[PDB]
Amino acid sequence: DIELQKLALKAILTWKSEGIKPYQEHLEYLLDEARFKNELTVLFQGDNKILPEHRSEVIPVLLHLLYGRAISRKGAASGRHGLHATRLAIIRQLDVEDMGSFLDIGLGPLRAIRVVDEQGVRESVFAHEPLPPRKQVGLLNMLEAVINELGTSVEPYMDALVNSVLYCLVNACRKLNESLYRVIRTTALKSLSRLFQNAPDFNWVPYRELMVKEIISPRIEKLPVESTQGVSATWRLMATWSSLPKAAPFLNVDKRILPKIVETLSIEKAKDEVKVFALDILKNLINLAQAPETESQFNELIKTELLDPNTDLILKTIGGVLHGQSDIGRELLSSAVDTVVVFAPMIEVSSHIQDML
Amino acid sequence: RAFLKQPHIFLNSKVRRWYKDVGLGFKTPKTAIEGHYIDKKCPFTGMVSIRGRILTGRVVSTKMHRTIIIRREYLHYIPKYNRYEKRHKNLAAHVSPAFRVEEGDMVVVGQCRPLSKTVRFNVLRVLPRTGKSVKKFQKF
Amino acid sequence: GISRDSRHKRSHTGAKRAFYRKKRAFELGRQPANTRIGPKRIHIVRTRGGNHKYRALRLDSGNFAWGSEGCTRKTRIIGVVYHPSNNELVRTNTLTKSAVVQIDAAPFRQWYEAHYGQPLGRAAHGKVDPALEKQFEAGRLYAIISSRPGQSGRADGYILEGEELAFYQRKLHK
Amino acid sequence: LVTPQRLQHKRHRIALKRRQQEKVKEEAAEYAQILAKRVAEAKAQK
Amino acid sequence: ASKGRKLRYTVHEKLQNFMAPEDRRSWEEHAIDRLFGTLFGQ
Amino acid sequence: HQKRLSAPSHWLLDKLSGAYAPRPSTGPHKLRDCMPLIVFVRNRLKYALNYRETKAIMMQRLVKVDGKVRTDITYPAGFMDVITIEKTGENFRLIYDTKGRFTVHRITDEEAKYKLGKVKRVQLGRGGVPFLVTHDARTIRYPDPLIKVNDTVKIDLETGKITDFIKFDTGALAMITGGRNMGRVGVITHRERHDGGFGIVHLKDALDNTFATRESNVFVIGSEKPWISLPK
RNA sequence: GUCUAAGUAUAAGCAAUUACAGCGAAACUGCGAAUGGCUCAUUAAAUCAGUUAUCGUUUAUUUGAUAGUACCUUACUAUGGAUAACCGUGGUAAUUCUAGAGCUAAUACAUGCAAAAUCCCGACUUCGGAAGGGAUGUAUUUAUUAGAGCCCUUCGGGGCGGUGAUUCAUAAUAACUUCUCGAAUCGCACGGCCUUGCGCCGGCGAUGGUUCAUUCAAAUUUCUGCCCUAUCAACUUUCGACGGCUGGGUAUUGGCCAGCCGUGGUGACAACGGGUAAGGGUUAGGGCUCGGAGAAGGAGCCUGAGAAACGGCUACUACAUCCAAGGAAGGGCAGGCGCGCAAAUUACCCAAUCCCGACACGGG
Repeated sequence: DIELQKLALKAILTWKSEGIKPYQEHLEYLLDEARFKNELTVLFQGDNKILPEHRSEVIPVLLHLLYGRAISRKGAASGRHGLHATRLAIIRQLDVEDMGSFLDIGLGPLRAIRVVDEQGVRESVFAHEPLPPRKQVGLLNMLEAVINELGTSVEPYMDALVNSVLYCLVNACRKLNESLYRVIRTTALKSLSRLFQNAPDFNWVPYRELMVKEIISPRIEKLPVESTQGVSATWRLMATWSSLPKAAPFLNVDKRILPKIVETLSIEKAKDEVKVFALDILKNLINLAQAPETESQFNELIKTELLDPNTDLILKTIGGVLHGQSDIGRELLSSAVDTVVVFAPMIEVSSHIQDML
Repeated sequence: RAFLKQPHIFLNSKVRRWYKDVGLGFKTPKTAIEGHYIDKKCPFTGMVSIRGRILTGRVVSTKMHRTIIIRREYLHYIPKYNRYEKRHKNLAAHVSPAFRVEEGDMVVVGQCRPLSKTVRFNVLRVLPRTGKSVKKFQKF
Repeated sequence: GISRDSRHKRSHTGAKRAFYRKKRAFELGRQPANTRIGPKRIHIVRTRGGNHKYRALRLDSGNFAWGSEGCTRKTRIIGVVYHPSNNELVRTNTLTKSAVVQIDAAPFRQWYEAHYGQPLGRAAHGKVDPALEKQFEAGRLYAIISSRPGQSGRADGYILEGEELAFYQRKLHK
Repeated sequence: LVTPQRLQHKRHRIALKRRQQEKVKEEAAEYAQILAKRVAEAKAQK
Repeated sequence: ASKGRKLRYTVHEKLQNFMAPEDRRSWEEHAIDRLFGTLFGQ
Repeated sequence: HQKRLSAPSHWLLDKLSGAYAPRPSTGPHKLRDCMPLIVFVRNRLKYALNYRETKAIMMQRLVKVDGKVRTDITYPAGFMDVITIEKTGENFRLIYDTKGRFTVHRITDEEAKYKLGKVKRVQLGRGGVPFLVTHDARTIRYPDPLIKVNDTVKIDLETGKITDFIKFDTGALAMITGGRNMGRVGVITHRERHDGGFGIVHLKDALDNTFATRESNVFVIGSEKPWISLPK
């Protein structure tokens, strides 16, 4: 509430402190609804930037008000230019320690949350809710903006980030009142994908059963039949797993994942973008399989547990698409011929080299 | 000065040359096609539009910054003499660097918007002939 | 008294003429904008058809395009660097159209390290030209104003890159 | 004072809204099938 | 040659009789011409 | 406040209607491409007598022009607009004679329900939507894609939708709605492009008189197909 | 000046059988006055005329259409204030002079939260109708992208948006706006479902809204055509004279103006100068039609779609009015005389035609 926030700021300035004193006009111009963005770019990249001496004295009030202004719905427009670009610019112009305190105030109940224990899955935690789905989708929008405007620097807060987003995802996949939870799932998937390609060195290894519960339960027995239309965010996370060397050990968990991917490739009623998507996934798999020591830390895993048990099926599906239809995209042609070009030195013995020649 | 540039063709990209026809059965010369001169007042290079009147005539002055003058003669009918009387005019047009410019040649020029007080016009075709100085005379 | 007419001038024959007609409302010339550095000082004026245009006179932040990689951000203005017309405009630090001006680098560097992640100005697709990286470690790039601040109220334009970049840097050295 | 007539006027406004939108839907769908027929006849001549 | 950039020394007719010279000066001129004599140089 | 002598000659007016003629209100039709409604009803069709008479008759909703009631007295009724009067129960279309003067066709609802409107321009609007502008300044969203310029369209006039179209065709009977040979019913037999502006067609009559008319002022009516009943 | 069923009625206004109802003074609102014409130094292809062009521009009014834009951490919930008119207390010598005090409305100015919504796709499909896949307007500015004969054969046969032109139209992305819009209006009929719910859906218009038309304008622009004169042959560059480059403003193109440099440009085919004596279309004919500067004087400003209105304000100047002497408003044509002697209504209506407004009535 803007009026609540303004009387709040009046009592904040009733607290007379020399840190808050030289910026009080900037606080008032932030709360004035007609000068929000321009007062923000008066605050940052102006002559009167924040002095680091009383910066500790000024951070909590400004972060709290800035949270409230990102939350308030009244003056926002429709579409993305309603309030999405506001949160975008806010997190674009905020600081990383300010981002830590910002996520601290953003996470109310899930600030101290644990999703993985000494065991695999904390079902006692997962069988409870502290929050309504409105504040959940708002949380996911906030953290998606955080990860996208931060980039790499998300390392020192990971132990809160992954716990929050993975709790929301596991509550969503348990609940699969359907729209809120579907959109929770989708935006949590895309934010986790950006997180995966944002943090390479992080140990994603203390949990695997969460990825199992996300992947193998709802989709795998229907994944080509569903993705014959287009690429889904499950395919997005699989592609970022195929690109990251330390997320590729999350494909050997279920041995039928790549069979379902190659079944999506074999299905001719796909719209060729999910087909070249599967081609890109297996291309990144073979690129890891041919990459040096930094990827040879897991080469022997993918060479034996993934690629060798499916070579004949790979050749079978690619021959089915290369001999069945009378129409074929030229981008499909180039991508498939590149995949089999790089796959030829990966195999030594197979069963359909006659078919391949 | 500043930098000469085609205004809306992206050059500083890491991964074209826009030239338009004027139509009307005219041919964009290769110097206008890929010749690295850039001028906003040439029809194929710049964004100016030829329409309305098409004319021709003979240059009298090639020696100016992309601006020639066409002397337009005609046989005005004086009724008092019941005769046709020669009346020369003086015209104005912008010279693209696309064409080879000769003096005394028959140059084809078409109408665009006013680019200065005088120039409203642009060369579209040049016919190289052996025309002499201002002593010569011909209806054209 | 300021206008756009031709009645005060001479002909193609070099001859002048009176042709004195009173100055009329469709011949109107309006006083220019010296758009300089300050907080937002923009007036609004209705025109032919009552159509409102924005005369900016003091401006602080403009939107500039790092569009060779796909973003544009609203950054602050430092001051003019060069104007191809007039050194006096460069003296009094006025913002006109096509004016090369130094700007900040903080949100652009933030976007670089937010999308690619490689620190800049401190794999192969993230690649900055070395002179642009000099601007990046300076923290103050060279953009150009391609908007009319007097006739649009705003300073929008694009960052200076590559060939025009070296051209105008050499002109700075001139 | 909210009168039921005023509420009815709001209903009438939004009814004309949804009516306009479904009419745009109908004309778009019929134009789509028409253009499909026309390009089918064109390539049939081809 | 150009617009105003040359000092055309033309007698300006309305600009001709604007203001009469008003000698408002407090000293006796001998102080200052000795002063300009022994300025920094002397 | 213009004079009866400054009034154009294709809408007729005798020597006794006073020195002045009313000026038409602005609208779909052009100024000199207009017969005002009062000139129709009381000066050409003589159904009322006075200014206030015509006024009162139009203040009450008795007449509908092109399926819609019209109340302003000097509304532009330019060409082949249908005018229904339900008291007599008679509708009227506005064409020319061979002499290039306005002519009115009595007609029933059967032929009166549609309009053969000449296409002005097709475009792609906001949202990329194709729309159509006809001679009556009516726009049509999503027309049939073949209809380009110089075609006419049979229009429903009750939903206002496309009912048919006649293509610009050298071989089709047309009508002249401009120029020095205005109002001459004959067949387009040739067309010359004149790229660079002001292209023409060569159009002969039914009785071997060929003449050159501009594609601006042409107006097709049908190959033979007299889709509006010309008076005999 | 301006009123219709369709803006705002508590006139303590009239007239009557329950918020309101009819008539309706006053007031707010919206419209109007880009003209009717009056005076007087003129305008010698600059206007003007034909003839183009706007792919270089603005357009109240006309009618035609016209808006997929939810959610997006509040966990909670059909909205504001003024004020007029109105009631009263006065002032001064006082004019559209108005002070204090108390009211009230908007189509006046102002904000504006149900797990659904809406698109594009669709695998499977019984036309089933659909699993589930992706996605969330407009106005402003900048950058980017898109703008798509030959062979076989039976000789019968078989097979392989627009312009002349535009970076045009159009679409999307990235941000941008002290940037808007996406009906918190008025009247009239009042019906379907029957959860008979201060129910949900339902029609007809007036008013208002973004864009594009279109009308009506306005604004430049192209070739031609002036009358005579050399006791007018040099002229322009003397507010640039001609370019081209860059910026400013303008609705836009434009030395139109501001920086850069280049050299011009015209003329004995008649430039330039002088002189003032300032026509076109409708064709047997004559007829008939069309045709610069100012509002006491310079200077500056203000509305509107359109004025640099001559409508206003401000200064200076110059008259000149009332006055209680401290103050205060204001600048037209027509007429009669123009020797003391002379000669055409001080008529009436908007009845017709035409024009303007909330508008059938009012005013011209």
